[PDB]
Amino acid sequence: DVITAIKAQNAQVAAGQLGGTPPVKGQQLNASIIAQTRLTSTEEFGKILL
Amino acid sequence: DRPIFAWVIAIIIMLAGGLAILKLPVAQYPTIAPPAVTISASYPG
Repeated sequence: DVITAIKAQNAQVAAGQLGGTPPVKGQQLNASIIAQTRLTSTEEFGKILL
Repeated sequence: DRPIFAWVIAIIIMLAGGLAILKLPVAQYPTIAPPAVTISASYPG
């Protein structure tokens, strides 16, 4: 349960982007999306919900 | 110094360079570039 909770919360996932790559003609902006980021410190690791 | 011997030495130097010109097609350069070994990975999204 400890291990399973780590890779579920301490993870670097990759989501697509706004305005993708095959876009809708008239799209003004193209920006990437950030979801979950890899944890940095000991306090952040002390806050994993089991 | 007689001629007939030398006029054959020229033929050796003629045919040796004439066979060395068969490096056709000869490239423009001479490799200058300090070797470039590239690693590439793609993580989509």
